[PDB]
Amino acid sequence: SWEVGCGAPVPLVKCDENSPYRTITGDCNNRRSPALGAANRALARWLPAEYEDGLALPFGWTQRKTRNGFRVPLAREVSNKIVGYLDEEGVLDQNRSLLFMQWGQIVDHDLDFAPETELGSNEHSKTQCEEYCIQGDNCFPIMFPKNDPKLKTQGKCMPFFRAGFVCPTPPYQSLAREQINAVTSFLDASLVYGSEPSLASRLRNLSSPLGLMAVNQEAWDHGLAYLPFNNKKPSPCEFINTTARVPCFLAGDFRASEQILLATAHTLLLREHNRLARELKKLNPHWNGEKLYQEARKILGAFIQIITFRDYLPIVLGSEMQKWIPPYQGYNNSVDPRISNVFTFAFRFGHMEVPSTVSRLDENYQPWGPEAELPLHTLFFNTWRIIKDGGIDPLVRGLLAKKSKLMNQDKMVTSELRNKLFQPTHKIHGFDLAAINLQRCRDHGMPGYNSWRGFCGLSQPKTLKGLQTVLKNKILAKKLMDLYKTPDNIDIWIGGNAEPMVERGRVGPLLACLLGRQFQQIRDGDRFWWENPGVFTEKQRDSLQKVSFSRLICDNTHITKVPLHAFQANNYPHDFVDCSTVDKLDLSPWASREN
Ligand code: HEM
Ligand SMILES: *[C@@H]1O[C@H](CO)[C@@H](O[C@@H]2O[C@H](CO)[C@@H](O)[C@H](O)[C@H]2NC(C)=O)[C@H](O)[C@H]1NC(C)=O
Ligand SMILES: *[C@@H]1O[C@H](CO)[C@@H](O)[C@H](O)[C@H]1NC(C)=O
Ligand SMILES: *[C@@H]1O[C@H](CO)[C@@H](O)[C@H](O)[C@H]1NC(C)=O
Ligand SMILES: *[C@@H]1O[C@H](CO)[C@@H](O)[C@H](O)[C@H]1NC(C)=O
Ligand SMILES: [Ca+2]
Repeated sequence: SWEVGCGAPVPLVKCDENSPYRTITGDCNNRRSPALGAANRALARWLPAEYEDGLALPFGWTQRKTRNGFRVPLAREVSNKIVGYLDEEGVLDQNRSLLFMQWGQIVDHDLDFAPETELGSNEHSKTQCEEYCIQGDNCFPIMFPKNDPKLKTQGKCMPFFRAGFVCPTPPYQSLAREQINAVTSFLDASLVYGSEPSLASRLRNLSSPLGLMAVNQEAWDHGLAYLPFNNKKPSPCEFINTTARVPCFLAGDFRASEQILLATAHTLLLREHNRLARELKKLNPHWNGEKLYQEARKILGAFIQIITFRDYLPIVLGSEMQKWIPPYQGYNNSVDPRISNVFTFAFRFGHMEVPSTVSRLDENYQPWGPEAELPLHTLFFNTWRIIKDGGIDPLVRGLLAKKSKLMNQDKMVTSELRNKLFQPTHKIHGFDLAAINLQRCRDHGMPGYNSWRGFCGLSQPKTLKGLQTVLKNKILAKKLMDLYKTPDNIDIWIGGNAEPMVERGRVGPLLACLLGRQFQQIRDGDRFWWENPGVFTEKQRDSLQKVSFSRLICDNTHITKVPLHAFQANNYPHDFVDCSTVDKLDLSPWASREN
């Protein structure tokens, strides 16, 4: 294709690579190519994009237009027929805690965000897309099949706006459309600090030379910090309980208040920041603000990388972990650390892990109050349940002692997300994330299931019998064939997630390959990887090796009983130990001296 590089922002670079700290945007991580892995650039394409028209139109757009000689089925039709289930009994993952699902969503948010069009500044259209369901331009409505009960009750469609794309915003041709990753591709705590200099400074507390992140000024959690409120209008966290008028939180990533356990996880991370900036000052009273903030933020980034790579990834990828992510051998500047477009769909395996309810537990890990257990859908954009209904301790206890949902070929996504999703500005608890993932897959120009099977070196089933054997499920392969007509045409989100899970893992072979390749790249390709010689000292690394999610909980909450392995399914009190017994992070090794 030989051609030069376009880009939405300026590849305006000011590197001068002597500082020991990461930039906010990700620029300057790679010396030879300073934009690589930086926020607000195109997602990487591991395979060329496939659109209806070769350029920008998703499959499904022109109803005459086939993919490989067949019409693509409606995203909501696939949803109802394949992804849906009624019976929440028996659905829980007997060996993953709810926190395993939660960490997944955290790591995701650190790595990719491809926001719907007009990532811009403020107050834009007054949308007819929701109004009349007329497809056009960036409005790509998810239409209901007849028989869809939502037709009786919600009208003809669900709103869906196409994702923004680089060399921008309204019209373009002859290079295929590329979607934007709005956050840093590096696993770098960008969800805590921001990926733009503008949000990064606003989250900081600069009124005191202490290098602290700003905390809520209206509310405290038994003397401990909350995230600042976001004073932006309109607020969906206000929209959900007008009486309570509790806004969303302000965090390094804009989605932090999407559900209460994510806002919870963000609250712990920030707490850890300030706990970190406080300790460094004790050991180095000479150190200035900017210093304390960088060194804390750098320790926090290391904790997220290690928790993700040491604890999470091996229990996602199972026997495939070593295959795609071998033990580390230093920084390789030849590796592309950019998040691919496909990964952004691959990592949506988490949707199948979200159970239908969230609980609050007390000190004895028994139900907290009379409405301890809540249906997940009442907890989208919900921060009042945190501020006015007990702080984060009871929710953190539930993360520890309640379980993730297990993926299940006959019970894929809970109705709490499949039929009751709330999206900002759309006023009801009646959306379907599954249909959204599938409309999005098409929006982003995804190659189909077999192109990805091919990329990963796996067989590419062409018939029903071949697909039944790959899925090890006769009836599911038959439902897919009936909708799709060929396995060439199955959207990657639903084809990857349909494969049975690998041994000791929670995704199948195809996803383990896509996820595995991405993660290995974000580690090997990151100049600031905690274990890269030079980034930390030998003593600091020995100290950082003792971090666990159990110890983070202990330090930043009033919980005194934690399990040693927080991602496994744990029951109180057998698997729970005193906080005192858990390894501490030791900042002694960060002591430095002048005069
Ligand atoms: C109750 C919990 C969750 C809710 C309410 C939720 C909701 C959403 C929504 C509304 C989107 C945007 C869909 C679009 O417009 O295409 C999204 C995308 C996404 N989700 Fe979740 N989700 C949850 C849990 C998870 C989990 C557990 C994971 C991973 C383990 C996950 C990973 C992802 C990723 C990677 C994306 C794409 C981000 C991007 O690149 O744009 N989510 N989710
Ligand atoms: C909106 O939030 C308020 C809390 O601010 C909820 O009202 C509370 O409900 C229980 C009922 O016994 C009481 O303990 C509180 O005193 C109520 N608080 C106030 C300030 O009125 C209310 O349930 C929420 N409403 C909805 C629809 O979600
Ligand atoms: C900033 O830090 C000061 C000094 O410790 C603290 O008292 C104040 O509440 C903080 N302000 C914000 C907005 O976090
Ligand atoms: C629970 O999962 C962990 C990691 O996946 C594994 O090491 C352990 O054996 C599991 N427990 C059981 C009973 O399978
Ligand atoms: C660096 O990555 C490239 C491309 O992925 C690979 O070919 C090469 O073997 C890696 N470097 C080393 C030293 O292994
Ligand atoms: Ca990041």
